[PDB]
Amino acid sequence: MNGTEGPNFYVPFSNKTGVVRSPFEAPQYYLAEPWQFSMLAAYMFLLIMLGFPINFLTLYVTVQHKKLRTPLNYILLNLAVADLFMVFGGFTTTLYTSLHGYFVFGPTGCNLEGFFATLGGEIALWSLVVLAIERYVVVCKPFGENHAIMGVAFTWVMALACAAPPLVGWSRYIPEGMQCSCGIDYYTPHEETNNESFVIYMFVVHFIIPLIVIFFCYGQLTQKAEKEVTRMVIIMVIAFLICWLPYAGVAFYIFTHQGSDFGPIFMTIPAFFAKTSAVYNPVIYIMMNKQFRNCMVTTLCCGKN
Amino acid sequence: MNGTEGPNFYVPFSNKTGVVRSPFEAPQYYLAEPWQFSMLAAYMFLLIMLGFPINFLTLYVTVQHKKLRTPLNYILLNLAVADLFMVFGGFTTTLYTSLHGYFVFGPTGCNLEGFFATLGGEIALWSLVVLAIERYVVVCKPMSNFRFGENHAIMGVAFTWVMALACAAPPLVGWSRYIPEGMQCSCGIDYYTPHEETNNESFVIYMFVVHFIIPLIVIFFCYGQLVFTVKEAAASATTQKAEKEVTRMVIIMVIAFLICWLPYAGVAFYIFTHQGSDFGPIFMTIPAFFAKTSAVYNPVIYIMMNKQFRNCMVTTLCCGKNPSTTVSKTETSQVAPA
Ligand SMILES: *[C@@H]1O[C@H](CO)[C@@H](O[C@@H]2O[C@H](CO)[C@@H](O[C@@H]3O[C@H](CO)[C@@H](O)[C@H](O)[C@@H]3O)[C@H](O)[C@H]2NC(C)=O)[C@H](O)[C@H]1NC(C)=O
Ligand SMILES: *[C@@H]1O[C@H](CO)[C@@H](O[C@@H]2O[C@H](CO)[C@@H](O)[C@H](O)[C@H]2NC(C)=O)[C@H](O)[C@H]1NC(C)=O
Ligand SMILES: *[C@@H]1O[C@H](CO)[C@@H](O[C@@H]2O[C@H](CO)[C@@H](O)[C@H](O)[C@H]2NC(C)=O)[C@H](O)[C@H]1NC(C)=O
Ligand SMILES: *[C@@H]1O[C@H](CO)[C@@H](O[C@@H]2O[C@H](CO)[C@@H](O)[C@H](O)[C@H]2NC(C)=O)[C@H](O)[C@H]1NC(C)=O
Ligand SMILES: *C/C=C(C)/C=C\C=C(C)\C=C\C1=C(C)CCCC1(C)C
Ligand SMILES: *C/C=C(C)/C=C\C=C(C)\C=C\C1=C(C)CCCC1(C)C
Ligand SMILES: [Hg+2]
Ligand SMILES: [Hg+2]
Ligand SMILES: [Hg+2]
Ligand SMILES: [Hg+2]
Ligand SMILES: [Hg+2]
Ligand SMILES: [Hg+2]
Ligand SMILES: [Zn+2]
Ligand SMILES: [Zn+2]
Ligand SMILES: [Zn+2]
Ligand SMILES: [Zn+2]
Repeated sequence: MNGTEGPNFYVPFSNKTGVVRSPFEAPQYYLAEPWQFSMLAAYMFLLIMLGFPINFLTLYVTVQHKKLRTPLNYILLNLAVADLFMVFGGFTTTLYTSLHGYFVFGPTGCNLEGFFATLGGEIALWSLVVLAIERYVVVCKPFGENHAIMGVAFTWVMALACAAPPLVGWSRYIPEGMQCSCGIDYYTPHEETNNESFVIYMFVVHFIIPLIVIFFCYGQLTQKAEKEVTRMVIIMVIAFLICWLPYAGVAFYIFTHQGSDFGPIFMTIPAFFAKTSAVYNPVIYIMMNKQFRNCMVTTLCCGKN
Repeated sequence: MNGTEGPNFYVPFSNKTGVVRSPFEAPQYYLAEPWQFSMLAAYMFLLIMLGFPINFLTLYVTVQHKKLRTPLNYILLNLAVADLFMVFGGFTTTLYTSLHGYFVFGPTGCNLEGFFATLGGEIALWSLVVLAIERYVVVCKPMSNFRFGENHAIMGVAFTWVMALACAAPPLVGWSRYIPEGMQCSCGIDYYTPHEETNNESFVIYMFVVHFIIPLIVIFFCYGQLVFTVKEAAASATTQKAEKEVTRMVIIMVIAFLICWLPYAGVAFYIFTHQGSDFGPIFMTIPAFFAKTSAVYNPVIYIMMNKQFRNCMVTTLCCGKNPSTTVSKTETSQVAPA
């Protein structure tokens, strides 16, 4: 076998050498060297020490600033809060997992690792949706503390309809690559949870569609200021595709070819790269939005414009 | 002329267009697009956001935990401060400079930016020598009965500061000088102009000899000695392999150092030789700026390879509890000598 399956895992390595051990009981240092694991744990340490200040600052500013209540400001606060969950709920476990070369925290840790990452990306994928329409309405012209809170609520509803099932009984979060990150069970059919039907679902209801919607809405496209809130949204959407296509693409190749001879590094890259999703959004924000950039500076200098 | 030489600078651009302008009076947008200056400003902003906490937590942890006092634990508190000094002393001035397209605060803004980047780079280099030594005295069977105390640790720290100031202070006093580099938002040692009357051709030879080759010779010869025992393998104050974990670490900090300062040192030596030659702004911006990650990686390695210190910041961050010999002044921090 080009792989080693367990009742709850799947290590991309042949146990013909009788060296493959569970990602839950012993380090996976027989997959890659101990330097690449501490390298991952360093990356995770950085993502943590940036994802926190940057998302929380963002959170503290829109909350602190009285005149910061645009749907954009709402969606961007959302991401800042989802990015914080990613960081504490998820990044916490993935940091300590790498520091041990396996899931020391057990499955509760694998679930923590995957739920917040999927919730993370899905809230982004869904908030990018709540934004695309707003731009078909304030630019293609067919809001506020009213409707933005429904889009913001809706993003959690939808994201949760994706990150929540593998926790209860539809699909399962399972260690990927160097067995340090967890994601949807693309690897096995597992008749018991038919993650074969969940992947066909997640890929359509939480990937394909949400995207085509962000597309035709875009294809079907103060009065001069909306061009920069647009160019931002456009950019936000593009940066998301860069985090998730490398992943989602790799994730699908595997779902269809369940059994191939791929290695651990194969999915470790698109998967660990994708975690910048927790930090990248609030950077585009300062960059192309004179309103926030200035208001953030005011939160820092305590008044000196 | 391939470059406009001023009494204070050297813009790597040609003024046969009159488009060049003093990096102390106007933005250097003519040297390259505005968005590139925006990326430097973003980049510096992200470094200041990381270098601060990472370095400050590293700092706050060592002080609070009363038994975290080995030469290593010491020499690494030194780096958190030097890095914080970079973050505030230099980095604050490098981000304002990028945001505005030139050195608005002028020559002192160039001095603070260049001084604290050199000071921090050298606080680093020399600390690697006090540590490369520390390693020897412990691993390759040295002395006869000796063991390091806190006292020895402070002398190495005091030494690194004198050796870093010995390199960074002169350009503020008249020996060589801090001049803007690349896109003109970073400041370093003058390798560009002869300026025979501040002794430029002189200092650069001194700095590269005394503040680069030598410490590297020593650090490399010590590492050559620590092959008698600790070859290359190492697979926290617990047993025999507690030192092998420190040595393997101290041996990584040297590799990181290289990757960080070689590019800069390399492209900087090129210039000193090929002065007046045709190079662009971008040329030096990259090594220079990448090198600025120097204010951030040391504690990253520390809290990654030191099982004792890590659990210690995890103890600090978790208010005292935590769900390896206990040294954090949190968890039976009582003495255990003899
Ligand atoms: C991969 O194939 C090897 C065959 O070489 C399997 O080896 C077996 O590994 C399990 C744990 O993965 C061992 O069980 C445990 O043994 C220890 C003592 O060594 C005991 O304390 C535990 O309670 C448990 O019984 C088993 O001894 C070992 N047997 C062999 C062949 O050495 C291995 O299970 C396979 N890995 C997987 C799970 O895919
Ligand atoms: C082990 O991995 C190899 C390589 O991915 C698999 O071989 C391929 O199998 C597909 C059919 O699913 C063929 O179309 C390819 O031509 C094969 N490639 C080769 C081997 O040249 C193989 O099926 C895998 N073994 C298992 C466990 O199914
Ligand atoms: C490049 O050549 C131009 C050609 O004049 C210089 O421009 C003059 O600079 C002085 C001093 O800053 C100004 O007072 C003049 O107004 C400029 N001349 C004009 C109006 O064209 C420029 O200084 C040279 N580049 C540098 C700064 O070295
Ligand atoms: C202007 O720049 C040119 C090119 O960068 C300098 O000319 C160099 O002269 C050497 C002499 O050995 C030639 O071999 C090179 O081809 C030239 N450039 C290089 C190093 O590639 C010239 O000296 C500069 N002019 C001044 C004096 O500033
Ligand atoms: C680092 C941990 C990771 C990447 C775990 C899980 C990720 C997912 C379940 C992602 C799902 C998707 C998202 C977030 C956006 C594009 C579509 C998708 C299904 C690949
Ligand atoms: C971002 C600003 C910078 C990097 C300014 C100045 C840097 C130096 C003077 C560096 C000197 C050196 C160090 C720190 C270590 C290797 C040798 C060296 C001379 C290149
Ligand atoms: Hg749109
Ligand atoms: Hg990205
Ligand atoms: Hg404001
Ligand atoms: Hg050494
Ligand atoms: Hg570096
Ligand atoms: Hg500790
Ligand atoms: Zn099962
Ligand atoms: Zn299938
Ligand atoms: Zn010369
Ligand atoms: Zn640990």
